[PDB]
Amino acid sequence: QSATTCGSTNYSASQVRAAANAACQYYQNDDTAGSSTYPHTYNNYEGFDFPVDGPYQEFPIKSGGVYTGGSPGADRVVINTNCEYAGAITHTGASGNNFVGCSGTN
Repeated sequence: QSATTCGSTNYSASQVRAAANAACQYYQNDDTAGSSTYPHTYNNYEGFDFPVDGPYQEFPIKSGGVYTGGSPGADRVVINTNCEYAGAITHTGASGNNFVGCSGTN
């Protein structure tokens, strides 16, 4: 949600909304405006927790900027296929694998 916290790496309602309004208007508008596989559709394999319905779209965040490192990165924000922010995920204490949820997610 607005003012989302990914373990230690906090994100303002401004950060959440910046990266979200970005893929919202860059995922399926009439372009990609991303690296390659970010923005992109949410995989399927090892489907993590997110309310609403889906499909979803990922966007790996950063501590002040959208369109940054996607694997490595850890910290990511993920929206629904319109504009509804589903929630954020992060490799904060994953050992480069085990993803945990952000802002009340697990």
